[PDB]
Amino acid sequence: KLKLDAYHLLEASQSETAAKSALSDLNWFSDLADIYSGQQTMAEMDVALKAQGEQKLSYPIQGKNI
Amino acid sequence: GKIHGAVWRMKHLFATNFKMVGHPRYAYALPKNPLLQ
Repeated sequence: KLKLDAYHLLEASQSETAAKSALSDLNWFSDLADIYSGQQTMAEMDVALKAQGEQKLSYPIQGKNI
Repeated sequence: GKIHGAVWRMKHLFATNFKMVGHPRYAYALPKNPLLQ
């Protein structure tokens, strides 16, 4: 096993298409993107619940306010 | 004596290569490198 690890590292050094990392295929960047977009949207729409209390309004209307 | 000479050369030429884990004619049976792709 030890010899094979050495040999693999050596042939990777000799080859040009060798992987830039010893890690296996990574497949958890999609979930990170999805949760980022989710938190972004959840904040954006937990804002306007507070920012649209809308106590009262003052519309200028012809005949009354003028 | 022939066998002695053969092994005495095998030592020097195989034991410090890092490329000959076995003989190249049987490299099909080895596992595959995870780093190649």
